[PDB]
Amino acid sequence: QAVSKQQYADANAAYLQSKAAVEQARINLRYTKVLSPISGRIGRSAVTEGALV
Amino acid sequence: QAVSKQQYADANAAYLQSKAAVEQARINLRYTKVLSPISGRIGRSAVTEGALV
Repeated sequence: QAVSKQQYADANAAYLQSKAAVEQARINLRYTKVLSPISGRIGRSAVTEGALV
Repeated sequence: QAVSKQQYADANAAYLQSKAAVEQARINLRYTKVLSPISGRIGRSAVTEGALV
C-alpha cells in the first residue's frame, strides 16, 4: 500500500504493451530469413538482389 | 487503495496540525479580554489606552 491501485494499473498496462510489441517484433525479424517450405529443385528467382518485396 | 498510506498519513498530519493551530488561535483571542483575577478594589491603571502590552 505504498502505491495506489491506479499507479500499479498504469505500470502493468505499459508492461503488457511492451510484452506485445516484443512478440510481434520477434516474428517480423524471424521472417527476414525467407526459407524453403520443402526439399526439392528450386527454379529461377523472380526477384533480383536489391529488389523491394 | 485509491491512495497510498503515505498520502493518507500526510493528510492526517496536516489535519492534526490544523487542530493545534485553531486551539492556539482560540486561546490568543480569549486573552484579548483582560479579566480581574479577584473581587476587590482596583487602583490606578499603570497602562493607558493605546498603549502596547
